[PDB]
Amino acid sequence: SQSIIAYTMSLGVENSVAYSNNSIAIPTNFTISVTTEILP
Amino acid sequence: VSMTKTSVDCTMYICGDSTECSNLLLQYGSFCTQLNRALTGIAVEQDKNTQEVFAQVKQIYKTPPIKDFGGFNFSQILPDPSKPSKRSFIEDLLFNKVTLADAGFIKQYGDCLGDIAARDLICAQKFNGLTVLPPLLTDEMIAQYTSALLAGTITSGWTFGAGAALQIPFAMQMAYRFNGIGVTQNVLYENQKLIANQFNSAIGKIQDSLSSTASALGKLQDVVNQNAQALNTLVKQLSSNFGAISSVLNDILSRLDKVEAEVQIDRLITGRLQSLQTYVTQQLIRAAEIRASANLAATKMSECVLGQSKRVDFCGKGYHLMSFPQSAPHGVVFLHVTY
Amino acid sequence: IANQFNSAIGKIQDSLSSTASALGKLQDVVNQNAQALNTLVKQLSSNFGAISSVLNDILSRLDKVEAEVQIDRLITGRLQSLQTYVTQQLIRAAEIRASANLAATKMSECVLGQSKRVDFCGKGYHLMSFPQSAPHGVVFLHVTYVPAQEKNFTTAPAICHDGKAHFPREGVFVSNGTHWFVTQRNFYEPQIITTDNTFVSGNCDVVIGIVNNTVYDPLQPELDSFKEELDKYFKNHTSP
Amino acid sequence: TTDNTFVSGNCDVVIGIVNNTVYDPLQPELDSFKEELDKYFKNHTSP
Ligand SMILES: *[C@@H]1O[C@H](CO)[C@@H](O[C@@H]2O[C@H](CO)[C@@H](O[C@H]3O[C@H](CO)[C@@H](O)[C@H](O)[C@@H]3O)[C@H](O)[C@H]2NC(C)=O)[C@H](O)[C@H]1NC(C)=O
Ligand SMILES: *[C@@H]1O[C@H](CO)[C@@H](O[C@@H]2O[C@H](CO)[C@@H](O[C@H]3O[C@H](CO)[C@@H](O)[C@H](O)[C@@H]3O)[C@H](O)[C@H]2NC(C)=O)[C@H](O)[C@H]1NC(C)=O
Ligand SMILES: *[C@@H]1O[C@H](CO)[C@@H](O[C@@H]2O[C@H](CO)[C@@H](O[C@H]3O[C@H](CO)[C@@H](O)[C@H](O)[C@@H]3O)[C@H](O)[C@H]2NC(C)=O)[C@H](O)[C@H]1NC(C)=O
Ligand SMILES: *[C@@H]1O[C@H](CO)[C@@H](O[C@@H]2O[C@H](CO)[C@@H](O[C@H]3O[C@H](CO)[C@@H](O)[C@H](O)[C@@H]3O)[C@H](O)[C@H]2NC(C)=O)[C@H](O)[C@H]1NC(C)=O
Ligand SMILES: *[C@@H]1O[C@H](CO)[C@@H](O[C@@H]2O[C@H](CO)[C@@H](O[C@H]3O[C@H](CO)[C@@H](O)[C@H](O)[C@@H]3O)[C@H](O)[C@H]2NC(C)=O)[C@H](O)[C@H]1NC(C)=O
Ligand SMILES: *[C@@H]1O[C@H](CO)[C@@H](O[C@@H]2O[C@H](CO)[C@@H](O[C@H]3O[C@H](CO)[C@@H](O)[C@H](O)[C@@H]3O)[C@H](O)[C@H]2NC(C)=O)[C@H](O)[C@H]1NC(C)=O
Ligand SMILES: *[C@@H]1O[C@H](CO[C@@H]2O[C@@H](C)[C@@H](O)[C@@H](O)[C@@H]2O)[C@@H](O[C@@H]2O[C@H](CO)[C@@H](O)[C@H](O)[C@H]2NC(C)=O)[C@H](O)[C@H]1NC(C)=O
Ligand SMILES: *[C@@H]1O[C@H](CO)[C@@H](O)[C@H](O)[C@H]1NC(C)=O
Ligand SMILES: *[C@@H]1O[C@H](CO)[C@@H](O)[C@H](O)[C@H]1NC(C)=O
Ligand SMILES: *[C@@H]1O[C@H](CO)[C@@H](O)[C@H](O)[C@H]1NC(C)=O
Ligand SMILES: *[C@@H]1O[C@H](CO)[C@@H](O)[C@H](O)[C@H]1NC(C)=O
Repeated sequence: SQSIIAYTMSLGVENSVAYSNNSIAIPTNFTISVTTEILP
Repeated sequence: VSMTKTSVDCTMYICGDSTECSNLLLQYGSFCTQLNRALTGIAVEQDKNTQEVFAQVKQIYKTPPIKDFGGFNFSQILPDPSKPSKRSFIEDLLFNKVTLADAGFIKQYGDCLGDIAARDLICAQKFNGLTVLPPLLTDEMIAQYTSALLAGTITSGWTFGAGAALQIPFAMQMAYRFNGIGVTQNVLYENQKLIANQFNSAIGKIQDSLSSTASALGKLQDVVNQNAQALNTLVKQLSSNFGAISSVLNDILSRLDKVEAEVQIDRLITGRLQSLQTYVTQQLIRAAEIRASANLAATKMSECVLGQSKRVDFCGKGYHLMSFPQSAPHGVVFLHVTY
Repeated sequence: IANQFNSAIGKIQDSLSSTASALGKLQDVVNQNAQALNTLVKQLSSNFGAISSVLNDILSRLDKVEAEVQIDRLITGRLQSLQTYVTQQLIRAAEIRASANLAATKMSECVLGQSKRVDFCGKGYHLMSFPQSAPHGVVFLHVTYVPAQEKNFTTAPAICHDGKAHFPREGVFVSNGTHWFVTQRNFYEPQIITTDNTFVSGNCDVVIGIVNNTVYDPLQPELDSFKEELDKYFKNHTSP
Repeated sequence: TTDNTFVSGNCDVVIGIVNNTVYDPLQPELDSFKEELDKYFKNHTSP
């Protein structure tokens, strides 16, 4: 029941932003993120 | 940001449809695998460069239908529905102003025999075993990434680079910018119609300049011309004798016996294998320059589009406010906005 | 902030304990040098059109004169096999150099400092970074503040109060829909709008989208409590 | 003004300093309170 599929790739999830001439979003909280980056 | 991906069939270039030449070419060992591998390494890297430059967002942002940006008119740099690919007005100038020698999109032979074959040189490259491969991200998907970066920039300031896209009114984003260049935010609001009319006029000067002069896009056009001139030079070397009796592989085989023919054929093998090793070395050195340019373009995408830069003369001339990316053939155009 | 950091260092440790492909940046740089040398050894098997690839087989089966004609082929082919390896290694060395100059720049700007450069020292707003050694490379553990749980607010560029227009000294104006506050840009912590929180410029006719709310003066109840003190003292001085 | 500026040290050490007034916004805010208090004290002489 498995095989090679082929498809047009997704660029990312679509996400329209809730803009208005008078609306702002402000973060009530944060997360400290640690990310590894690897360089030769 | 990239250059034309090219694959060269080393056996078909050196020894086109001769097994006598192919059995002599095997005596030179792994060179055709090294050549195939090196050009594959370049061709994979042109997608990586395009991903690093454009794919700096995991979310594709869509602009609101109402355009209440405090009087700033982005309609020249946002998409329009009227065109069957979502390019901006300025991007449709950029895709016309660079002539693109071979995109790689299917040579169906009905386009490549007959009348056109008497005038088109790309078919001669293809028939000698030189093939241009398509980019992974076509000009539609690059236009969507550029649209998402621009939509994020005009709707959400810098925050879509740091984390979530947080909406802010565009006149308040421009105030946060002004405070970033050390100009107090009251200077924006007390002049907002002037600052908007100047931005709208400056985008007008970009549109008219791109409508008028050829030479400005020479940064991208000469990358296409270098790859085209390198492949035309590689096709021309099939005319060289290298000291053989003939430039033509079939002619040598049409007139000499096995023992004597091999002494003529291995001349052409030795000269054509140099002609490939020159081309592949030159393309690796070009690839190393285009890579450095793609890392610079990725750094400007991160620091000029996803942010605001304190670095003098990095994001345009003047004090940096913001920048808008626009797609181009093998490239990126940044519209830097500066106080 | 300490629990989130300690948990994120835990996720790095478990991630590095689980997937192979993340270090592919370094493993590919070892694989390319190994493949280039395996290829250079394999080219010692090519005839280059000589009667044999083995140098001793040429020199033992032929006399001096036709031996030079066979050996010259093996020299010409092998020498091009070295020049191919050395050209390829100079081009890789030029890449590794660029990666080392980037790594030196990230050591200087992310470890020895803090960076305002967006997405340079990892994704998020940069707090700090920790270097770690790896075979032929450096791993940077970037630590970044990511803003996480947003709420919507109504906002305005300015407040009009005493006919004059007020702007935040730092941060932005917000409303819950009933009251107005300043807050810092990157975290919601609302405060009453005051003459210390805000600075004044011009009148409120010129600013597009300005809103009416009171701007409090924190000196007013100092002087007015001092007036109710003075009023009771004057009223008392009517009695003796 | 005292909101627009900060003080450190005396006027001898700074090369190229100039004499000018620096306004304190607390002064006239308390000076109308001195004129209020003066009229209140003088009115309390009348009854
Ligand atoms: C800001 O985001 C924080 C997450 O990064 C969040 O902390 C989390 O708070 C919840 C409770 O609200 C905790 O939930 C657990 O609580 C105990 C165990 O300690 C259990 O009884 C519960 O079933 C549940 O598992 C999380 O453990 C806690 N996480 C951390 C890292 O502390 C804050 O609450 C958020 N702050 C605000 C103001 O929204
Ligand atoms: C944002 O800027 C846009 C570019 O200047 C602008 O679009 C332009 O609008 C004018 C006015 O309509 C068009 O001019 C034509 O308008 C009608 C067409 O039937 C005729 O009466 C006129 O003679 C003239 O031909 C421009 O052609 C048009 N340009 C483009 C590329 O569409 C927008 O209107 C601006 N929007 C805002 C909100 O400012
Ligand atoms: C700051 O620089 C501004 C230019 O970048 C300048 O704006 C320009 O002001 C003049 C008037 O002083 C306007 O002149 C035009 O006015 C009408 C047409 O609208 C005509 O009657 C005039 O003949 C003339 O064409 C310009 O249109 C205006 N430019 C813009 C982009 O709005 C400001 O005046 C300068 N401000 C200060 C305080 O110096
Ligand atoms: C918008 O923000 C306002 C300030 O935080 C908030 O108003 C405040 O609401 C609380 C109740 O949730 C009040 O607290 C008092 O409530 C009763 C009053 O009788 C007492 O029993 C309590 O002990 C306490 O004293 C605050 O006084 C009130 N502040 C003001 C100035 O009215 C609004 O509720 C928020 N509005 C929305 C829509 O979220
Ligand atoms: C924000 O608060 C302001 C102060 O309360 C308020 O200003 C007042 O607005 C009214 C209506 O525009 C003005 O009334 C005058 O209107 C014309 C003359 O301009 C005459 O026909 C009227 O008889 C009357 O004189 C007030 O004069 C004006 N007050 C001041 C001090 O300017 C704003 O309207 C409020 N705005 C919002 C959006 O809440
Ligand atoms: C700015 O104003 C200052 C005062 O308003 C002024 O300082 C004054 O300078 C004079 C001359 O130096 C002093 O006069 C004294 O000079 C010597 C002793 O130093 C004696 O011979 C005199 O009798 C007299 O005491 C003032 O005492 C001095 N006062 C103060 C408060 O500084 C500055 O000179 C002015 N700056 C400029 C550039 O003019
Ligand atoms: C922030 O607001 C957006 C959209 O505006 C709000 O829409 C109503 C729901 C109401 O709150 C209005 O007063 C606001 O103007 C919210 O976006 C919506 O989210 C839901 C899922 O929760 C989604 O189904 C809708 O399609 C979204 N609408 C739009 C226009 O995008 C958003 O959820 C709010 N953010 C937060 C954190 O609450
Ligand atoms: C915001 O847009 C609405 C229309 O959607 C308009 O009525 C209002 O006056 C606008 N306010 C500002 C400050 O632009
Ligand atoms: C009024 O002033 C007199 C001073 O003689 C003092 O004894 C008295 O306690 C004062 N009363 C009040 C309410 O201050
Ligand atoms: C500035 O230079 C002039 C001479 O050109 C001199 O008289 C004056 O005292 C100098 N002022 C300062 C503050 O150095
Ligand atoms: C003076 O004080 C009396 C109350 O004792 C008051 O009636 C009168 O109006 C005051 N006059 C002034 C000018 O304050």
